[PDB]
Amino acid sequence: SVLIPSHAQGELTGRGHKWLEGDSLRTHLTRVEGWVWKNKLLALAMVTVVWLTLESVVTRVAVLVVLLCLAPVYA
Amino acid sequence: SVLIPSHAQGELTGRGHKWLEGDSLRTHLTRVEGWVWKNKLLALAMVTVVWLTLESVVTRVAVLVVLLCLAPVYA
Amino acid sequence: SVLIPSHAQGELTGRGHKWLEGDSLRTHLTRVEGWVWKNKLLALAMVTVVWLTLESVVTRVAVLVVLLCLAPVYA
Amino acid sequence: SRCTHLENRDFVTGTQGTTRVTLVLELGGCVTITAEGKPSMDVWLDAIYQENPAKTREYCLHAKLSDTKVAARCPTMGPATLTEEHQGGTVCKRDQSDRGWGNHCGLFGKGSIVACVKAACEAKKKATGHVYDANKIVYTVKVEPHTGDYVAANETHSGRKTASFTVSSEKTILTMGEYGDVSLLCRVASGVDLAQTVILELDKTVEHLPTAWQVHRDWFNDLALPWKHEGAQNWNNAERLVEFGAPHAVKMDVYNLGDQTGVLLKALAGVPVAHIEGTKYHLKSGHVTCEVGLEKLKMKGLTYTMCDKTKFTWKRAPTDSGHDTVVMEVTFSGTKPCRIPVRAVAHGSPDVNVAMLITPNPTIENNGGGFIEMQLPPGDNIIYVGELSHQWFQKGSSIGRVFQKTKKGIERLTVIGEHAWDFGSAGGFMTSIGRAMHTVLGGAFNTLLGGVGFLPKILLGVAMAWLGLNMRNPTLSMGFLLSGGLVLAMTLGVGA
Amino acid sequence: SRCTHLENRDFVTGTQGTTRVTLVLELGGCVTITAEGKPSMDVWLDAIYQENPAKTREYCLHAKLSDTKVAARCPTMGPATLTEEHQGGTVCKRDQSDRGWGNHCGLFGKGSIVACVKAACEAKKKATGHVYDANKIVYTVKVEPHTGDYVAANETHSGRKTASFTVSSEKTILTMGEYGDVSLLCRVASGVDLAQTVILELDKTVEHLPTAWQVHRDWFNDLALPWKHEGAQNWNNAERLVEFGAPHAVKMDVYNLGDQTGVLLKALAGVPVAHIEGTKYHLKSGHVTCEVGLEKLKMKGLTYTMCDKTKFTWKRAPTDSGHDTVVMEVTFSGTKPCRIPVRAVAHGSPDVNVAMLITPNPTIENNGGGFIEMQLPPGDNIIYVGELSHQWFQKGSSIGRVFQKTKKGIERLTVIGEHAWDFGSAGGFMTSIGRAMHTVLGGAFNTLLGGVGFLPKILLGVAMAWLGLNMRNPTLSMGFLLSGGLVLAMTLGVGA
Amino acid sequence: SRCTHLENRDFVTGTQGTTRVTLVLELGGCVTITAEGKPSMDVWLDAIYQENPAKTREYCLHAKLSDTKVAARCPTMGPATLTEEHQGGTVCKRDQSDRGWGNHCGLFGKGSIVACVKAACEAKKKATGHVYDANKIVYTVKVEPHTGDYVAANETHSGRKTASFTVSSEKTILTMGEYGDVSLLCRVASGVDLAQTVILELDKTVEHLPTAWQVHRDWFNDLALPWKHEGAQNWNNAERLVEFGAPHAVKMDVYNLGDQTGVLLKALAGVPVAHIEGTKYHLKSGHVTCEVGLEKLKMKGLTYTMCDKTKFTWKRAPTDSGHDTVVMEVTFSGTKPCRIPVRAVAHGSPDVNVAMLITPNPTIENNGGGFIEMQLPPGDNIIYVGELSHQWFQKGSSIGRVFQKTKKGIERLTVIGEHAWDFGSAGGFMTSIGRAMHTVLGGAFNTLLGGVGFLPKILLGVAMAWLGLNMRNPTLSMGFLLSGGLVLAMTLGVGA
Repeated sequence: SVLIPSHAQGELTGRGHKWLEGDSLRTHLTRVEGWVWKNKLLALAMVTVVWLTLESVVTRVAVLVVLLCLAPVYA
Repeated sequence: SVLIPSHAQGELTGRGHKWLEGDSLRTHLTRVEGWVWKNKLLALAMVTVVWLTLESVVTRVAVLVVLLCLAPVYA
Repeated sequence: SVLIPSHAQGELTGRGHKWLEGDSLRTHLTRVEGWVWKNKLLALAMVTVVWLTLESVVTRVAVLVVLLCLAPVYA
Repeated sequence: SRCTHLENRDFVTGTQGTTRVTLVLELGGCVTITAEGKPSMDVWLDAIYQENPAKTREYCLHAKLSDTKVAARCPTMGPATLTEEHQGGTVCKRDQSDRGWGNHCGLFGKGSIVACVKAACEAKKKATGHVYDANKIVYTVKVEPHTGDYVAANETHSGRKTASFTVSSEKTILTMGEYGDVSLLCRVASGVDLAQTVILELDKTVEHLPTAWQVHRDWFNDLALPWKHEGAQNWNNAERLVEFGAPHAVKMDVYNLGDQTGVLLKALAGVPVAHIEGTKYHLKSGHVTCEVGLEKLKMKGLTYTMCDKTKFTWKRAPTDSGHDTVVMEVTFSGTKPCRIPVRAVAHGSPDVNVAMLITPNPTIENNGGGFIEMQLPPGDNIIYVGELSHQWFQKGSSIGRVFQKTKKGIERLTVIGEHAWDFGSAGGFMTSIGRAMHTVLGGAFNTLLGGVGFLPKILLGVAMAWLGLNMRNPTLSMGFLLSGGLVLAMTLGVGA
Repeated sequence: SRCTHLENRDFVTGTQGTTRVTLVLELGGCVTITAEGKPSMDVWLDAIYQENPAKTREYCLHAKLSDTKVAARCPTMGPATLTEEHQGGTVCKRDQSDRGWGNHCGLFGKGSIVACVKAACEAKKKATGHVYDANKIVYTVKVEPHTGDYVAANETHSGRKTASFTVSSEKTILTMGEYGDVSLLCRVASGVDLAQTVILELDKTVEHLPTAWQVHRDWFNDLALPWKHEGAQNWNNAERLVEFGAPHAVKMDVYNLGDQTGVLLKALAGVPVAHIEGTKYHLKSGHVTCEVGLEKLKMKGLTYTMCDKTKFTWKRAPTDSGHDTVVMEVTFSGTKPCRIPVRAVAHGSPDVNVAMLITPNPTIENNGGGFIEMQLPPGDNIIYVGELSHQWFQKGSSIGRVFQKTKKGIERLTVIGEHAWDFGSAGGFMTSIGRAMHTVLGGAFNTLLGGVGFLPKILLGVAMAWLGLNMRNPTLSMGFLLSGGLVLAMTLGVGA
Repeated sequence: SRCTHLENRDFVTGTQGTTRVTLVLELGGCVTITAEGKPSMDVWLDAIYQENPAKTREYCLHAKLSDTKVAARCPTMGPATLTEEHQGGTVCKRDQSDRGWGNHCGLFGKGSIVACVKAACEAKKKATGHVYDANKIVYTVKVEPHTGDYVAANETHSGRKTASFTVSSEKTILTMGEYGDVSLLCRVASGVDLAQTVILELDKTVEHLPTAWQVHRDWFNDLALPWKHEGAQNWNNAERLVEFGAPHAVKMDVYNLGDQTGVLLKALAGVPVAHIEGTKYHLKSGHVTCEVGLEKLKMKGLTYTMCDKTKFTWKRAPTDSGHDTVVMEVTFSGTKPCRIPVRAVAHGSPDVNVAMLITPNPTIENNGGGFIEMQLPPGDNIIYVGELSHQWFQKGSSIGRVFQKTKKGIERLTVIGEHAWDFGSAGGFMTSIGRAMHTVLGGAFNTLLGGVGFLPKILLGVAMAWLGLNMRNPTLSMGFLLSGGLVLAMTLGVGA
């Protein structure tokens, strides 16, 4: 029933202890670097459909960074 | 007492217990990552000079795909 | 299994007793010559095929030295 | 049936009227042979051995050094000399030291110095090669009938009979009890190539090492250690475990290169193990080709009454063997010697018994019986033993069975080589072209590349294919493409 | 004159206005100062040591194994576990035995097996690292004044003086009797790098090995072996000397990979040797930048009478030193305290003295004297000591001497690197250009190719230059020919 | 008539020559069989259960921590080490604290600290998984005859018979009293996949939760919590519920992540319930396939005389069942036993009886009877029981009936999968195509996309349609549009 969304990195006491240090940037980069070695074959399908369907290296690179940043948000 | 060669992987009959396992490409390709990830550093960029030297995509990919299994194998 | 890669040879200041002279040209040149004396049929095939196939003396010399120096190394 | 104990089981069958079957038997394998109206039979190779095979080279793993001496001479006094330079079992080096008034010479310059040390082996530190004699090798083939009864790995089945084979004794007849007689012919030629194979012994006493290794002869001839033949008191090449310090004035140091500077670990990785048992030197990876005659075999109890259908109970309810077969055991009570009325049926037409019995004509005898093995079609079946009935679901499909039999087939080729074609209940003309192509291409690949490592065989194959694409001549291009692709495929042939 | 005993000697010239000189003293070397109007001095670095350095890791080279145990559980009956699996000082493997009715299971399938064994090092088979403390290291420098007296490499010169330098020590003075005082400064921060250097000890009592080796820290910190720190009872790395055989149904065998001493000593090929002497750990390769001051020095005996020219007789006649100098010893029969009339003449021109003496103002004294050393021009010369004469042919040429100093410069610059520019009686503006350019251009090579092996450095340098012959612009072709040539030039000197 | 108590009911039909019907029976479903001239039956699956299924893993939901200890070392004094690192039931971490003069260290730098704590589960805070054994599951099927008497839900009917099915059963025969015998066969394999289900138990004593849940096996193996199997005292992966504070000089906090019960109960949202009752472990979802044979069933009361048409009165007036049938009950005062003269008619002709009775040949017994169920066509009608007459208006239409019978078929197809094609009394060619298409196309979707989340499946289907519109090749374009539609239809058919 009850749902409790954990809040953003807004309040930041600069020199005191955190609780569990869920610092999202380095944590999500670590999650992405885990996902691309555990689920390694699926990246070939994602890069090839982008490489085939988008008409420039600029638009290919622009989606691939976003797609790989999104990849571990789903299963 | 140096340069005892590693025993050849062929011509000896199987189907009973061996002493250890190794030296096929399935194993050997994994050994050199422990040099590349810590010592190679700036020289990891040499993929660019090989790519800019050779004539075409199919030849650049073919030379890089074979180099990766032999070029760092100095010991 | 235990692996102990050889110490880098030039890194330490000299002018006293070293334990042995390093592998240098000595171990490499005798390792390469000894392989040509054993795999005679393949070594003769490799040099004659390369000489009959590649389109310049300089690219032949490059490929011959590369194929010789990387053949015996897996021990 | 000993055949149920191993993962590496095999099955081959004699067709209507076929009296003979040809087998290849292997130390880690077991074959159930079945033929119409003959008792099912299991055959395997239990040992390959010789007693006290001939010693070849002994090699030294750890040098002992003792009684070192040195002599040196002032500049222009000529070369220094020792008695020990002429003896056996000494290692020596002759070298020049810088000299002057500070070290009691009359002139400054280069003198001459010679240093010596005795060489021996530490008490148990020898690597010994032993080699087989074809005239004295013993193979050992064993046979077991399907007696309808069960035994563990650690139980003595009374139905097992044994036959030794050696070059003077190729054929034997075994009496299988009430099941009749079976005839074995073993060629002791073919099999393990005893010209290429050396048995390597280090020290039998060590608590945590295998007693021997099955090493190749061309490798064993090249070990860069000190070495000798048996009975000699002095070591050839003893300088291969001694190094000499740079000379200073009138002194020169001698050094070992150390304990176990030799064969164990990373050199022998991937070599098959071997075993030494008193006088016997066994291989533990190897084969023989053997012909079995099925003429003189009888089936027990075709004259018996069938069981009274109500009087069974299960002792072991149906389970899956792992070999695509079902195994079960029944208890009975009543009149003792009897046939068991076994059958199984699908959800199609009910009159059709679909069970292929692997135990032919199953029985209960006075002392024991009532184990059955059977094979069924895929999907949903009911199994019957009188009034006992039990539902069963069979895994896989008619296509899945074939892919498994194909993988077993390819694996026997990759292990055995050209002799793999002799495994079968037939020897028809197509086996001759099969062996002819395997003899030529196997001999060619062995001749050119037999000592080459896995990675450089792949590099050569990639070079052949890429040169084949770059060649301007189409005949040479195509030959390099075909040979390069074959070299890659047969290099990668280490499994399936 | 101790600096004549070594194969390695150097000369620094102090022209008037030179009150102080800067040296890079090295182990295995000696320097002589020849100052205009002041006695010549021998100066050298004699030891670098610490009493009881701090232990770092201990490794074990040969495993002892005992009390092996195994436990297994039937398919679906849950995973196996055993009490030793959570203790310290044990190695364990968890694996899947194949099981079935033949092996006393109820079902056919993969079970669970666990195997255990204890581990220890055999009593003498350790490798111990030790590390230096910059606040407790001792550097020892020695000086010996040219007394004109010669004593061998195995006896004690009375006028030899010692200075022992630590981080505590300031500029220190040595009083040399009638020659005055020498004032001396040693810079402990300007020598060996104690952060990167480790001393490796195996067993000291092994009669035919050196007592310690010197190794780089970022090699010693990542060997693949069992490791520990002092006084702990148990070994602390996931075991690399123990290995587990393929599982049977209810058993699994443990293997010991044996003594690694031979593969360690092979991997140490190329490292400097060190020495251990009771509680003292000595480096046997190393240097310190050191500064020596001369304003307090006097020539002894400048007021003394001349000798009777007629009363000299040879005690050891002129001979060549190997350093391009002539050495001799004379005896005198007159009243002893006096100045020796040494001179030398180019043959046919007695007007000009060509004796460049290394011993300034030679004398005889009541207790000893009469050693002389000089440098003469090539060709025919006469040497005089009063009315004694001898005829000397000096080997060599003016070009050969300039070549010899050139070679000796490149040797020190190759061995010692950036600090080699600080060696001399001068510090003029060009030395700042040299040390700056060496720091930048040598630092680029050390940054980009640090730790790359000798063979692959050559292959990469040759490849970069060879591809440089055919690049798509002449600027790149030139830049990769120049940088490829620099890589080979650094590598083929000592940059391995 | 138990089928009237339930919200789900299916009707099955057949001619005299049919003899056998194939059904899929479901928990919470119910079937009424209405073959020509046979007494009608209700059939349902009442329970699927085992007594005492075997435990798989236990998991801990609330870590209890006790007896924490900590140890620390100065910079350069090596690692900190403590006894509790080498025990069962402890969890530990090591880190580098900052040190200096202010916390009693000689050097300023990173030291070493280790922190240890004991770990256990609070008294009732486990999750236990249980798994079924296909050899021990009991399926209970019940049968009830349409006896023409009404017994409510929550009271007992004398005519009900129970068949218990386990893997050791064929056809069983139930004597349905005077209505003769029904023959019934259950396929105990297939439908429910017992290898993929875990019955999950938290605590049976908690008043306000279900006793168990029907979780999927691939999910239950991936729970990131501490775990063990039965009878072991230690917990594996205890570091999942302890997390450690940043280190101080000589202390380091241990924090407990608390009771996880609420996070698990949220993660289980959308998983079916299961029930535990003493030793029994029931599923409350599942199905079985049965073949039911009608041949031995007897019509009761065909020999009896008619009732007096005048002597009836209503007890329950005609009322809508909600299953497209009319339900009624009558009371009678004449001679017994006898047959009830029941008929129904439409205003278009007084002669044609339009009652399709569900209760066949309804009677009054000496101590029961008098209930009738019937189906009437759409429109306006009169129901007669002798001289009793009652008007009726039947809701819906012939097209409305075709819709509701089609709609209920799609519910079987989505809830039951390929077993939906087995439900019926007679064959027809399109059922062979429908099963092939379903098992192929549904097998492909489950192979390629099966476990993927609902919104990701929609996004992939919409992306496939976008590729179908945007990619230039017309064959690939149409294939992406067709396959994207199929992916979206099957995705939307399961929801979130």
